[PDB]
Amino acid sequence: TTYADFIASGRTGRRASIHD
Amino acid sequence: ESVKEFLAKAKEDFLKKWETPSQNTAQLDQFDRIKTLGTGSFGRVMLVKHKESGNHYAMKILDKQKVVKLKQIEHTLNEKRILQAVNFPFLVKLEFSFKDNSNLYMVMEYVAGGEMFSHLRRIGRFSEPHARFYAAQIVLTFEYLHSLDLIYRDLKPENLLIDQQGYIQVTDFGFAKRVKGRTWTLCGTPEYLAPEIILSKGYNKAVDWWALGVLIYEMAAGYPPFFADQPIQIYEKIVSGKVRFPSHFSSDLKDLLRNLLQVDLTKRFGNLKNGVNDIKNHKWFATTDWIAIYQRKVEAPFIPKFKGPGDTSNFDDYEEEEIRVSINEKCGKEFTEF
Ligand SMILES: Nc1ncnc2c1ncn2[C@@H]1O[C@H](COP(=O)(O)OP(=O)(O)O)[C@@H](O)[C@H]1O
Ligand SMILES: [K+]
Ligand SMILES: [K+]
Repeated sequence: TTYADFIASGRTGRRASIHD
Repeated sequence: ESVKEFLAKAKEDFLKKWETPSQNTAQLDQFDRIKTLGTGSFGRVMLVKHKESGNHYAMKILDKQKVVKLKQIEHTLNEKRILQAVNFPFLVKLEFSFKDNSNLYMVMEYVAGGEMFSHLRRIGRFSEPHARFYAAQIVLTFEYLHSLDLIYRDLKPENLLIDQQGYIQVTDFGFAKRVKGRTWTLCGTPEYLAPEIILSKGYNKAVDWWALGVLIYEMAAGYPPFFADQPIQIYEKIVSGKVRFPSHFSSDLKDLLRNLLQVDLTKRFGNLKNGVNDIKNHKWFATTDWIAIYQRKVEAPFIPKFKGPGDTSNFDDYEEEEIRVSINEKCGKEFTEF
């Protein structure tokens, strides 16, 4: 399921801004 | 209607402050620093207590040397200049600002309910009424900000705090910018970037409306519309722009999202002839009383537990570090106006 795939991903925690 | 006169007056107030910013309204030794509440890529925010009043605040601390290293001088000046000048029910208030040899400080109201982010991950997802309540406040906030020629550029659950009444307080003006027309900086958070940012062609306030799309989706789904393990794969998906919806999303919600998560600027809601009203008048928001939301008269669907000033239980714990202040002034000229 999409949920499962999300939860197993590396980006479920707080996300940092980017600024290039 | 009364929005026009409202906004016109709002602009007058904002411009006076924008023109002559507040500076140097406190000092470090006026607070006892208690605990770290959150961090971003080069900032830390601490719960502090102001000695003479006893009030708690949230102190954002920026190491000048790190700001310079990351080429964020102008952004940082933007952040403080703008934040000190704005005034809206769903924007966090800057109570004080000051700098010392080493750091910049922005002291805000302490919003004790925690990040939307933590509640959303824990609970899983928000029902559409719950998401709608929050979205409405963001719609109004962007209407206000945009009317002042400001673009916010960093909408995400991590930067939205829940207050003691269950309403939103927007924080982190790090990428906020006063600009008439188009700009080019690649900044934001990956999941939330509009395609036109990624494709480096120049962009405008419409990117905020795109991000609102992403926020609504994430609130209601529990996961973003475009996710992956690395930013590069995220950008690929955004630029493809194919969106899929959970089985439980209403038809109304899906229709709204297709109009917000719209690559074609001539078609993106918020960016048309009718402006924000294309959003306020959309069927998904039919049950929304826009004035009552502004007035904070709507019953919040969730009200976090509070436990006495200074309670931090709605926030994750973070490793603490000493706040160094050198006897030598760093980056004095660069930050003259702070
Ligand atoms: N006014 C505040 N009240 C309570 N917590 C705050 C407040 N402002 C920020 N925070 C916490 O600190 C974190 C980082 O603040 P932020 O302004 O986003 O710094 P950064 O630019 O480094 O990401 C937020 O995600 C939130 O957890
Ligand atoms: K942030
Ligand atoms: K920031």
